[PDB]
Amino acid sequence: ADRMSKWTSKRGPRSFRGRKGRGAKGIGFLTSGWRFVQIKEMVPEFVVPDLTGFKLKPYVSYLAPESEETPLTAAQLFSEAVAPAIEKDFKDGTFDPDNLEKYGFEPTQEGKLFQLYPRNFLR
Amino acid sequence: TVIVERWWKVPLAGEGRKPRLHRRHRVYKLVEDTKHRPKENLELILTQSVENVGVRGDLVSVKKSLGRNRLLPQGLAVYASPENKKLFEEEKLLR
Amino acid sequence: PLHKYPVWLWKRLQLREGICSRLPGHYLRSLEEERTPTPVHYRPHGAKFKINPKNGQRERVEDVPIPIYFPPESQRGLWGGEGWILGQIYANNDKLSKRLKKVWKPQLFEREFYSEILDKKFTVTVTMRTLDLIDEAYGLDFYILKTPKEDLCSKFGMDLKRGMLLRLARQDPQLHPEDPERRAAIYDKYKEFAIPEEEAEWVGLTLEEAIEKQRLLEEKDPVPLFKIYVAELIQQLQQQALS
Amino acid sequence: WTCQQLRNKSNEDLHKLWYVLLKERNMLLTLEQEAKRQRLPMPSPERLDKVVDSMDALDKVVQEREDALRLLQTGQERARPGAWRRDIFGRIIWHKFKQWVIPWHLNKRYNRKRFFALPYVDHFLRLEREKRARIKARKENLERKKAKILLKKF
Amino acid sequence: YEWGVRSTRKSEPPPLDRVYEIPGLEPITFAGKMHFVPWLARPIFPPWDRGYKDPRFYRSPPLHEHPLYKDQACYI
RNA sequence: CCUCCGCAUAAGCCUGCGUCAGAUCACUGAACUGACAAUUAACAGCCCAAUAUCUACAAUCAACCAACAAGUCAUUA
RNA sequence: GCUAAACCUAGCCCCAAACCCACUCCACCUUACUACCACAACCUUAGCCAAACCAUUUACCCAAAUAAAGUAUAGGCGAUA
Ligand SMILES: [Mg+2]
Ligand SMILES: [Mg+2]
Ligand SMILES: [Mg+2]
Ligand SMILES: [Mg+2]
Repeated sequence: ADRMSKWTSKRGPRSFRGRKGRGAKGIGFLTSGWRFVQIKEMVPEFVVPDLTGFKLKPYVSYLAPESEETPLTAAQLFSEAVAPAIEKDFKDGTFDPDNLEKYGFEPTQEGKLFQLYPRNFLR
Repeated sequence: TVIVERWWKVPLAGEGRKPRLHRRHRVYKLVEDTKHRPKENLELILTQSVENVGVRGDLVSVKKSLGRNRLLPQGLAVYASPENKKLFEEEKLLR
Repeated sequence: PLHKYPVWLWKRLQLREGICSRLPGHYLRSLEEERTPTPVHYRPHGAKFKINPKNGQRERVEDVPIPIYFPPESQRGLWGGEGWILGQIYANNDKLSKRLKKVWKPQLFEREFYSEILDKKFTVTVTMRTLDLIDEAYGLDFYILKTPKEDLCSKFGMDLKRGMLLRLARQDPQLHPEDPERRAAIYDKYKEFAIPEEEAEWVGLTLEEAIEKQRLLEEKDPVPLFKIYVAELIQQLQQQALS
Repeated sequence: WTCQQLRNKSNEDLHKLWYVLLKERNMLLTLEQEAKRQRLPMPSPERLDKVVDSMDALDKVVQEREDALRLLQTGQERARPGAWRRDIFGRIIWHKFKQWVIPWHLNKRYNRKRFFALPYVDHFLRLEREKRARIKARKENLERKKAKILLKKF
Repeated sequence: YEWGVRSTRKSEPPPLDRVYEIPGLEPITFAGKMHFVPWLARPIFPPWDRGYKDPRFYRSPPLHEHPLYKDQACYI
């Protein structure tokens, strides 16, 4: 006879308490006789770098001078990545409206391991 | 079809007003049922020498039954429209 | 408080800002028009005025239609405009007797038709009225093409109309691919109904259907910004070169 | 760390800095809890806030890079696909998609959902709107009234 | 007397929308917005094949299609 | 001196007499307030590739006998 | 002398004007707020009440304020409309 409390896996009868969980992402499946099969590949792997000889530390010196905040946009990214290559190739006759893929553009995301839309990677 | 009239008169609305109706205005009186009115013939022109109705180019009045169910489906006859009527006069005049 | 616009206007008012705004003009005009159907279940008053036998004074009259209910099965056929009449009656045609609920339903018949333009055999549920109108119009095609939306009273009637008008517009060769001259004859028979193609697209369409169609046309995969910036950059470079 | 400072930093280096910030956070979080247990004040509690902010900043910086690149490649503003839909309560929602193995027409659970409003809902939409209007009208009035008393006092 | 009563069997699918019959045009269906609505027409979907093999979700060949199928009946 | 009660599971409830500090039929305290702790899976829940195909003979110590109301439990390619 | 008493401002009401919000990440129609597998919507309002009972009947928003006019008209020609 309570409506206002949050509904949880603690709360039902036996069957109910089995079915619901907390938020944890499942990492396998079940087979006959309730045997759990784990898939190694479904388990997230921590991609953790080498920290040896690394100068950056978690806090910053106050002695550092202040600079104006300017966020990143597509326009300026194009200007400081693609634009110099394009204009340099515009000077000669190497540039082409077709096959501009040389500059880093891709027609499709289908083949890629890291597909941008829809996103297929974690963080 | 069924044709009805109201028991109660409806007050006038004027030109640009939709009439105001009441629970009383829903009461109807049966005028006539269309299905009970006597039979009428359908005018046709025959394209073929069909049995006991006539021959090609004849203007014939026949029952709606025979017309819609025998004559028109099989293309034995055509509608006696003004457009095709004149056409059948033309082919006759060619003689 | 008060709403700015009366509530009855909202249906109209909403057509002006969304997806309905960018719908074609001709479709919106066909949606707007409010013309009355022809009488089916009531004998209309002949004249605008009539003398009262009561007092001998000439009085104005109006034609007030009976409200007609159309069950959804009616959309899957061609009823000439006959619907269910739901009303009340007095028991023995005396007002002093008991009042009772009455429903008058039309008689229905399953009948076979051939459409010349569509070159297709159909089997539809119809009334005697419809059969009579077809006879007077001198064929199914003529009946479908002549009769406005209101009088047809059928989604399926409108769909037949849409097809036929599209076929006339396109001068479709698949009417008779093997027999070209017969195709020519069938076209010139129904030449007076012929309208433009892009207008014929939208005939006999409900608003929900319309907005699906419009949404389908306007929806596009968005252009990568790589193309935009590369186009404009070579433009700036073009003007730079011509200096 | 400032967002600007982190933007100057390399892509790979941000990834490395981010674990440096991770370990630092956990230390301070365990230190928070131990103070709480001993019923003692924390040594420098504000450190935690700083650390958190730095990582917020870092995440934002990285996010920006991904977002930028998406625009240049696909022209999509949102990473995850979705649609404007109409729930049964007749209100307009941004429905986010999920991933499935099978196509939608074959999905029994998905087809159970109603992404449309039947007509009975329209009256409620009216009442809801009216309610919103009332609240708004009330707000406006109070604004004006308050200015009035503020004029008589000054 | 046939076995299995009518109610128990899988229901015969509802009759097709009349728009589909008319040879001139293609219907407007709710294929476009990826959910059912009552007012647009029911789309007809092409039969689906999972491109890759998945052991848990496997459908066996029809009986003629098996390599070991023989007209002569063995009794085991 | 009493015990037809107890211990456990289920069903229901949701931290509801653990520790520490203030605080208030009965302690100036506790089944009050605040802060801190805790309940670790082997028990239990959460299952199963497909298409055909198989499945006449109760239970009762299942033996003898005895019935009637005619019965909870199987596969093979 | 206790118990008390006293307070002005949160806000709200009716107008006018003007056509409104639908919203970081995650989740949410299965037992909602739960990552992850082969049916479908449209269908006369009734009644209290008035008639000093009650049985035909009994005002209810439809798109310009005023006036025409409680007029023509309707009605167990009555209540009333
Ligand atoms: Mg007037
Ligand atoms: Mg176990
Ligand atoms: Mg009375
Ligand atoms: Mg009284």
